[PDB]
Amino acid sequence: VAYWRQAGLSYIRYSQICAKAVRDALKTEFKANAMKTSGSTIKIVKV
Amino acid sequence: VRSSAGAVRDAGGAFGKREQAEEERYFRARAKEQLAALKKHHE
Amino acid sequence: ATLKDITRRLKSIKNIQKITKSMKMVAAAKYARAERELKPARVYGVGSLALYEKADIKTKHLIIGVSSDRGLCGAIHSSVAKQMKSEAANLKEVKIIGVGDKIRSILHRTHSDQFLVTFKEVGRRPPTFGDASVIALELLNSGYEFDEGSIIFNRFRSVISYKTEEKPIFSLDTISSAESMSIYDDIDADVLRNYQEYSLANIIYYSLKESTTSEQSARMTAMDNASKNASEMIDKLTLTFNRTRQAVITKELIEIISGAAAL
Amino acid sequence: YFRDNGKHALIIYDDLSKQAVAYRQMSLLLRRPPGREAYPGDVFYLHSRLLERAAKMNDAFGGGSLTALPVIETQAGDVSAYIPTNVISITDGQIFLETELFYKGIRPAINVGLSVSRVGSAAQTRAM
Repeated sequence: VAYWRQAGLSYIRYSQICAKAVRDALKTEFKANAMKTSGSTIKIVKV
Repeated sequence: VRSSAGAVRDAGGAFGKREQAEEERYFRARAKEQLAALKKHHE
Repeated sequence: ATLKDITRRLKSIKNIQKITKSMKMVAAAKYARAERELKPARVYGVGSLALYEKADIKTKHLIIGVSSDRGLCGAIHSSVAKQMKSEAANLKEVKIIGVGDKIRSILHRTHSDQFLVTFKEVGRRPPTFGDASVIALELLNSGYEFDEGSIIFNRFRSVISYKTEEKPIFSLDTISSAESMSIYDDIDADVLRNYQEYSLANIIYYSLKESTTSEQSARMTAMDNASKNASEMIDKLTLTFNRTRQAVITKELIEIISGAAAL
Repeated sequence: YFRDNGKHALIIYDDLSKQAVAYRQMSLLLRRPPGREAYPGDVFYLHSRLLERAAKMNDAFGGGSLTALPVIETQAGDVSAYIPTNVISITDGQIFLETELFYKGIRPAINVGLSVSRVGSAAQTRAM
């Protein structure tokens, strides 16, 4: 029970923020390969 | 070379009829979503 | 057929040929990219598989089928769907997840009751770990508590070949403490949970990357075949067109000549 | 005779394709020059004058009526053909039949999408 797990968050979510921050700290040379990775295409299907 | 846009619909061929049905399917599913969203904007 | 029917049909199929040719090239550049991205993803995904493939693990079952939303890729969807229903009839309470709308299309009439959730927007941008994460999160925090599970997908082999495979998900956090996992025993439940979650994302990421490479290669082939078939039809119709074209001139002219002679 | 004496008649011309052929033979052998498809120049008129005789009469003329169902044979589905187009352009509506539909099990083989009739009096029925 870490501060984030008590908040109802998973290691998936924790790891996603950590991963994003490492990308957001790259310089404009490796930052070009932010785009091709780190997407949000897939969507849920309700009703 | 020569312009030919819309030739598939123009033929009334299988491919033509299929595309017409495919558009209709898409926009009837859109209408369902849009009328519900309009119902919930109603209050 | 009439000259006007032939002409209209010729123009349609010429348009179909151009498009299928263009989409073959699109799929080719997309496939090349997928196959590059598959290289590190295979090392990663197989490394995540090492735990279960070094230990005899046994044991509500969860079937995750992986394809895409997009048509014209040969037997990509039928393959996975065929093993989904095949393994479902062999198992003993079954719930099904489909990733890619084409999964739901094939199975709905018979397995509609067994569907937990569906995912769409698959096959447009190359999948990421984010996408694996989104599926992962919408399964753990959804409500269904599975004892065992398996993921079914197309494993890439070459430009023209792929194999429909199944990987297990023992993600049941209860089964991680059994017979062969007895040597992994000092870990508190908190970290095993974090491990279990991450490995659930890894195996879905692995299936996503393999499936996409297979799907793009199969899309390339289907479009290549489509445009070759269209070109053959074009060739045949052009011959009929020219014959008919000449015959209309001939027919017309004989009518005018008859009309002139009769005066 | 029914139309004009206060009664109602239905006439079927089965078919007008074969009448045009006979008209073409007769006219050619009279040495009247051959027109489009060797038909006489006035093949339209042959059919337009006939079908215009179907009519609904007012009460001062007896209230009678004559309805016509002409029949046209197309070749390989070609409604754009000369004689078919003439008669399509004359009639109030048309019932289009198709081989594909016939063999698919659609019998009567009516193409509902293409088939047309003029409005309908308010009275076709009311529960219908």
